[PDB]
Amino acid sequence: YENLFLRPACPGNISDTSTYNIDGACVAQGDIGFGSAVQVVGIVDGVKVVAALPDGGTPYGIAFRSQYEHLSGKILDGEVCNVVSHGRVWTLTSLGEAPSLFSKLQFGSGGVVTGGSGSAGWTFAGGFVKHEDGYIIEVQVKQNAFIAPP
Amino acid sequence: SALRVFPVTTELSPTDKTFEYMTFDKVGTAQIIADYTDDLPLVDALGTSEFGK
Amino acid sequence: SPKPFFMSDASYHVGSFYNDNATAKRIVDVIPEEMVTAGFKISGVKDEKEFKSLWDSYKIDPSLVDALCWARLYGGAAIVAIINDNRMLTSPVKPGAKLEGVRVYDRFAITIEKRVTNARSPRYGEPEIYKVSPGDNIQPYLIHHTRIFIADGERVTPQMRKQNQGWGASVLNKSLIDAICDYDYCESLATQILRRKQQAVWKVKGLAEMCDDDDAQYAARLRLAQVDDNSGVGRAIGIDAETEEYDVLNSDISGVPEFLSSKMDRIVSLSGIHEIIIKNKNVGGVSASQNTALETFYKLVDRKREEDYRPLLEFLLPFIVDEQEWSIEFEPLSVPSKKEESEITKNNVESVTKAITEQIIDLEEARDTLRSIAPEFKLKDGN
Amino acid sequence: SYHVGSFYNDNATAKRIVDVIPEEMVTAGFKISGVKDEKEFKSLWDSYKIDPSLVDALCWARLYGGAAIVAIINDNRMLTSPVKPGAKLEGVRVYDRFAITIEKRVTNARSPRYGEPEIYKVSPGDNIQPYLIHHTRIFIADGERVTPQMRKQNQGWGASVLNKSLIDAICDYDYCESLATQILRRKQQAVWKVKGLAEMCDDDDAQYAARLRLAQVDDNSGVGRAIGIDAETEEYDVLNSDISGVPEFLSSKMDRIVSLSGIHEIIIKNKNVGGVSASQNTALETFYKLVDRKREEDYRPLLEFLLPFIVDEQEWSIEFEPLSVPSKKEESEITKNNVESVTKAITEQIIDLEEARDTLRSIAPEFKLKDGN
Amino acid sequence: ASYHVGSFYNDNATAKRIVDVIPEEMVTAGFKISGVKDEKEFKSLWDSYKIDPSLVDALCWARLYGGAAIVAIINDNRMLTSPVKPGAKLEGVRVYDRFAITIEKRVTNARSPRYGEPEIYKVSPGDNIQPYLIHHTRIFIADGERVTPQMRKQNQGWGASVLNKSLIDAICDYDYCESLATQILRRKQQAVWKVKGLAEMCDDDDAQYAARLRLAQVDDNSGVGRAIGIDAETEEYDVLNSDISGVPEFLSSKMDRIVSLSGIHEIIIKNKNVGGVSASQNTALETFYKLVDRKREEDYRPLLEFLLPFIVDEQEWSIEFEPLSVPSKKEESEITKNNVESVTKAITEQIIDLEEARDTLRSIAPEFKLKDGN
Amino acid sequence: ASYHVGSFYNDNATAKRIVDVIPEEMVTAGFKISGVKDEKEFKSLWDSYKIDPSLVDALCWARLYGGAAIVAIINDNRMLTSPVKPGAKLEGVRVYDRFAITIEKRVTNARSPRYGEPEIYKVSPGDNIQPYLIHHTRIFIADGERVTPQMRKQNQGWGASVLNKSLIDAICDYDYCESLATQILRRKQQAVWKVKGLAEMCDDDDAQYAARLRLAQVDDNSGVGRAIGIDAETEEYDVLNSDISGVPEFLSSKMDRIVSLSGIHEIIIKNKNVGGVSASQNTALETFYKLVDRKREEDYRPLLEFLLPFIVDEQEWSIEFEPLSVPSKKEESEITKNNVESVTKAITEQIIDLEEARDTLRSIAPEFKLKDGN
Repeated sequence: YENLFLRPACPGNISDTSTYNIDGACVAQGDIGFGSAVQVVGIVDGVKVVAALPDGGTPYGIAFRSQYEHLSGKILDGEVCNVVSHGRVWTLTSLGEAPSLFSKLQFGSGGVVTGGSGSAGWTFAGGFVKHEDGYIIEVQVKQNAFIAPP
Repeated sequence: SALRVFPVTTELSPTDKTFEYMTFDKVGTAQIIADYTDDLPLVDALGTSEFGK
Repeated sequence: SPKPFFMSDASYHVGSFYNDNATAKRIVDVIPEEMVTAGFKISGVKDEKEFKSLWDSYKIDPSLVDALCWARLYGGAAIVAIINDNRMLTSPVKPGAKLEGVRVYDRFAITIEKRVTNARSPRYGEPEIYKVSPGDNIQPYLIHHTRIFIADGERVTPQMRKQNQGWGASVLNKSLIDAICDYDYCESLATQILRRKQQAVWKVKGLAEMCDDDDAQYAARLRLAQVDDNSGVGRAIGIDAETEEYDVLNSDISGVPEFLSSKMDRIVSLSGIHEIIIKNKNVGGVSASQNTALETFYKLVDRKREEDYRPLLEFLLPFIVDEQEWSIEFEPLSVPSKKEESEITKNNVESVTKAITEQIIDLEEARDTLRSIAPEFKLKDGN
Repeated sequence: SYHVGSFYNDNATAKRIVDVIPEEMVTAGFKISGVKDEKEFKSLWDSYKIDPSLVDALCWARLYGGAAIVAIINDNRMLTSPVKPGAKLEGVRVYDRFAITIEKRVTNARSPRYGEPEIYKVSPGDNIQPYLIHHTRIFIADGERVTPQMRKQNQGWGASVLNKSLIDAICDYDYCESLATQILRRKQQAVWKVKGLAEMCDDDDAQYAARLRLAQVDDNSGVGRAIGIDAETEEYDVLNSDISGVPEFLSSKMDRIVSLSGIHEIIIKNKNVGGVSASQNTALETFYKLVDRKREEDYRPLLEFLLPFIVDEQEWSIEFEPLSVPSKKEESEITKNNVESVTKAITEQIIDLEEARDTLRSIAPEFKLKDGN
Repeated sequence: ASYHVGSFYNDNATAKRIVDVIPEEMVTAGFKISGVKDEKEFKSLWDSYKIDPSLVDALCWARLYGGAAIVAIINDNRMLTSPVKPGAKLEGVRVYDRFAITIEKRVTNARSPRYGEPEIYKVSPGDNIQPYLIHHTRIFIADGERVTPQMRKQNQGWGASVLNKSLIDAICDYDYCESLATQILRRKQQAVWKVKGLAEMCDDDDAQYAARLRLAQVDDNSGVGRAIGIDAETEEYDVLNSDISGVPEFLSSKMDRIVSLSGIHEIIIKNKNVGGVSASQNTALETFYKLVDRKREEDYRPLLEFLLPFIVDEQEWSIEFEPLSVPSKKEESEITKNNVESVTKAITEQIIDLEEARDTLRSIAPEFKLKDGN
Repeated sequence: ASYHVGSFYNDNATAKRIVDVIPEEMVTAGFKISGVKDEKEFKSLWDSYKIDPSLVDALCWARLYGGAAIVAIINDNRMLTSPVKPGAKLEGVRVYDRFAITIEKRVTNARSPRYGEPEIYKVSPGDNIQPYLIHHTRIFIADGERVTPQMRKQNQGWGASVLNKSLIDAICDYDYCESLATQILRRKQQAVWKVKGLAEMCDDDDAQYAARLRLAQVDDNSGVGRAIGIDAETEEYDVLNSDISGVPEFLSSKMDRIVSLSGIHEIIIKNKNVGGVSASQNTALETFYKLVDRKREEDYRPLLEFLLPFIVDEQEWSIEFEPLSVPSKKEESEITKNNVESVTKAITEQIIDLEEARDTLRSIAPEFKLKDGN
């Protein structure tokens, strides 16, 4: 009774076949890069409008890699977008060394992981590899973890 | 009434995601000549395209 | 793995393998098409001209072809026949001989609804009612046992037969899949080996002093490419003995065609259909052995035909023939020809009446005998 | 090594080895002598349509070493009781070795049937209670002979055709294939030497950039391309090895497989020899003689077990078709020869037409003939 | 990159052959019909209509694009949208590719087994004319090859090209291999000239231009019967060489992969006779013939049962495909002798009369014509 | 790097053979006409018009340029733009290339099946004669090979040259390989002569001239039977050598590529007997005959239906293509013996009478001259 692994290890894709959720009814304002956190700025007709994470926002999900929706290499303004709201996913990071297992991550500007000492939110899942003179980490996203401030 | 007021085409396959169409243009002129002529005015053409989703 | 929802996940791995690779295409479509196109003959009927007329009027052979093909591929297929009858399609069928339409479905569209375990009838233990779910925005429906017939592939042990819901397995087994996959890897390796036959090395003292992605380095590499393009047999390249050297090294190639031939031999040996029908290359070293290879192929395809083609015959023909007792015989699967048919017909016409003129073997049945063996001699029926 | 079923289902060579024999054995056919006519016999046979069950019955007997068939007759008695004389049948079913056992053993002195079981207990499963059958309804199909000290140890049952020698001889073949593929992959090697390269920190941007640049430059190398290096600090070397004898080695391994299995190349490797025109006919005829040999021992018991349950004719014999592929032109000469032989000289001797017709139509011709005088 | 079938077809000769060699021979093979009163007028109408090039093109596009449409116009006093009443009239036939036909109307009613089958076809040829509508009875469609039903539905009931990815890239690799072979032969031998101090040359000056001038000049005059002089102290002249072997076998193996994947064999695609045997290529060509017959039985007939009922007033007729074998003037001579001997060797002994004997002798198409009569 | 095909055609020889071998043999093969009252006057009239050179080069330029035209002039009392009235008259035929023909007038009538097919042809022969206009029925157009329609309508509904890019560069590479092989042979051996202080000697002066003349003189007199002297202390004389192998095999592989792309086999394109087998080039030839007849049926017959009804007054007739097989006296005599014994070995007992037996015997082409009569 076990969960299979998923081999390609590129940023912006899913790392396991555990319970995951993909919110595919969204549109982008500005440009978004695969493997970055996004935030919900508004809702029109059951569609969520997302943008790259600013300072002071609450992350909602992580952009997901697809080879039909995004032929350019990144997500462009006015495009339908895939966002992962629950599951394990490879994220871009600016950190230098792996944090403690099952710690709480903190997101800098642009939707990159820079902290490992948060109070509550998403947690580190134990994966830490290297990409392009930069690193990739593995994050575990949960649905109601970050709550929008009143 | 949209599909009954405006015409409907089917010149796209379901796997298509972009389309384009082209338009053309031309230039030229003419003059009055004699029997022994060596210079005559010329003509050309152009082109342009647009896109969709 | 994440997949698009409109592409529902049901054996599309093997489906894409089939519709993409060509060797799989051949190995799965070689047998059923030739099997059906071989033809057959029927005995006990008053005449066969009207039989052929009604047969090619119904013209169902493409449906039979892809039915057999999908049964061989998925390990199971369903053929559904509708009859001209004034009853609901759920009820059984009264005696009669009518056809109006027949259609095909793959393995994934059929399920079992009602099961029988009644003691007296030996029919217990096989399903009674089949629940078909075509999809395509039409409600799934139910069929009696007699109306439709289920075509299966190759035999498996009861242990997995019972867990596969009484359905066989795909003809592409794991060993076949891996052996097929290995050939492309070997070909790519061969191409790389051919490319890497010869290498040239250029050594320049102090060359590493240069900054990367810089004007001097760009100039140097452009010069290297330029001088590399213009060298050859009739051209020479000058260097400086003190500082730079230009060496060249090379490796040989041998045995690669034999290696790939051996891999193809493994493929054909595990497949079971032989070289002059899979690789499509005549042996060339002998004049009269390829024909014997052909008759071996015909023997094996006949052995396979005896197990699968007949059930369609006994399932469909009783719905189209009005007389009571008949025979289904198969044409001896061999390509005939001018010469051999001309002299064989000469032999038959002399054998049929060279010595019968002495006994009770008389004309009204001698003619029937002579035109029973299908001749080129057309004859009008009569005395 | 492991469960034979998994091997049978996974490896295709096992499929071939266990299946090619019984299918051809049963599809060969037969004729019967002593019966009034045969068209109604064929009608009954193909109305009963039992040959798929016969096929996998013999196949499972060959594989597992034992199989059982249950035949149910139109008799107005409860099933454990024996069967009165008669010629009826309505169904037959095939069970593997695992679902059969013995219940009562008879060693009575007067009966020569002493020492073999009377009633069989069958437990097919499928949420139906196991039941008991009298031996008259049961025929037990065995595999191949074994020593009696093992026969009685296996409850009077045979053994698998996949012995351990066959199993591991088949097994090492794919290992040899993988070794051959590795030999092919390791033909040529490139080596790059860079003094000082040891001083890089592990898993840092410098090392990743260096290895990426190495991969990029190795991508564009070739016969028409040249690569420059530094004289003092780095060197580029190439190593190569020869490959030879691997095809012959693999062919020898396949030859061992053939010899130990017992079925030859034209049917197992499915490769014509090519160097001869008319020796494959002899190869095949050896194949048919061996398959006829194995047929005579095991297929016939099914014949005398089943046929008397359908035929009311008192005394008859079963003759086996001469297992050779027939052909139009050759059978044309055969028919001409037979029709001349039957009456070139019987004109003067008392053999009359009333029996000459039977003689000519007994040897199955393509010349039909209505019954008469 | 190189995946556009349209450009690839007319830019690669191998693709041309591999795609169109089959249907043209298929159609030129020939056939005949039984149950017809006579054949002379039949062939007269056939070669008056002269639609076989269009048939060839239709089959070619069916094999290439996976789908093609054929349209026939009839002598009927109704609108072209209306169905066709029974009759035997023909006026002309035209062919369109996969890109000009679509669907309009559906039938899904219970009683007809035609439920779920296309009813009305929307033809849009283009060519600055209004696209129009055609009943199901008028147009027939030729498909490509079978695919999985899931792809069949995704491709709106149209097949796939015979040029699959394996065929395309196997074809592509051959050109790379031959280019590498040419480079290999070019780089067989290399001459090196080493001169201490040569690095002191200024780039792009008269000195360097003169140096390379002299180098090229002295290179152009060397050979077997000529010698070159050098200075021992300062310069030297070396030559390095590498061998070649096995590339004929390599390219032959690539071609063998091509033929094995294609399914058309060597004496038809590579066009070499094997040469080492006298009479095995006849068996090879008859293998080609049996496979071409196998595929013909699949796709050529539907055109025949679609078109023939529209030209013949005769009620019931049958088709046979002429057995594809090259006839040798001589061998047809002896087979005619054998047949004319068999037809009346012993028929003079029973009720088989000339009334049927003449029909027998003129049925198997002889070189002996016979005026109709008794 | 694209070159006009005409220059390559009239320059290179292999291109000449590839473009020319098929049409001329195809036309010289011949034909027979059925339904004719007599054939002697047919052949007399045919070689009276003697149009086969024009036919040959018409087919040749159709094959090369992808388009050719023939103008057929008729005895009629009307202008050339008018259609042609029924009749059988001919007076001359001429041939024009691809470049001199265009389309003038458009027909789109839905009533006729002629919509989308040009009605008036605009000919501009040039050579100081005014271009003129011709009706459809007076002109025939010969096209090349099949192309995709998206290129067909782009090329004004016209074919393409049979010399495609793959054929062109495959041909071009062969000459480069031959030149490279010649260079490989030339560079087999090299003699090096090194002398201390040789660099001190200055450029282009008397001393250098004398030294190089001496070197040439001593090189001209070297060999097996002659030796040379050297000073051990200062100068050294060495020889470097290289081996040659596999070049003929590589060239044979390139010829394989040429024949594979061309589609016509080796004993016709290289014209070299295999030599190792006596009775396989005969089936090689019959494969060639099959392919050439397959191509002939597509395009040569349209000339027959275009011109034949314009010369024959008979209502009905048919075209039969002669069996394209080389006829050897001996076997011809044997076949004639077989035919004559078959035609009357068993007609003595039925209604097959002399008035039709004579027709049968003189229909199958005999050497047996026989006057017409009963």
